[PDB]
Amino acid sequence: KKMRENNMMSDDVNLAELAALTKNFSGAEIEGLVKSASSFAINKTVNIGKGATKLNTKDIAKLKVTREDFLNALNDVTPAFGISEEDLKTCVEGGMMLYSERVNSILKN
Amino acid sequence: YSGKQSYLGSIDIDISFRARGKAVSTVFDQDELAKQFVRCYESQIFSPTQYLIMEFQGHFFDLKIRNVQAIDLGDIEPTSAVATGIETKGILTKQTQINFFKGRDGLVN
Repeated sequence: KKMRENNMMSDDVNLAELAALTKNFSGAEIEGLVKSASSFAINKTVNIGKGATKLNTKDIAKLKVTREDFLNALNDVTPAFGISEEDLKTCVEGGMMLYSERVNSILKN
Repeated sequence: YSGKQSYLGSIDIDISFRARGKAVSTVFDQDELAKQFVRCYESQIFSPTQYLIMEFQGHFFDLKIRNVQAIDLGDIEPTSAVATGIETKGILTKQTQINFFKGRDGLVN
């Protein structure tokens, strides 16, 4: 809320899409997602470890969390209850090929 | 000696109380400190770890230049890496970015 109303959020992010992507997230992990996205957006300026002094008014006067930051953040926070849909997703890793029509019929059934 | 980097781009100064018993809760303006620094010492050569005694409104402080960045005239961006080595030296200018940090004692507010 404050992020948006202080003109600190890009115009690209679509919250409906994000709400659709986070399937089994509970209430206490969306906060982690926001924190991780903010950390990603912040790390592009300070460059902690490689070299300091890059913090200057120009870089910090246009901070804006984009959509790519959230997608990157989706690789750090992981559900704790949605741990069995991943296994189902790994069982069809070889991919589906419709070598015939009986396959389509059974799927339709 | 330097060839091109003859001016001071960014200078970091650690500020400490010379006398521990003279600690004052007065609010020190960093802009005034920089203005006094430029006003009293102009076109001087300074190197990292060099010490100075500053008299500001009757208060005596020990200043240690923790790091220095040397830049050449005409460099729009400070792409030069900030050097902590005593080899680097520069000439003070009325535009050098002066960053003040707490001294190792950590008493100056």
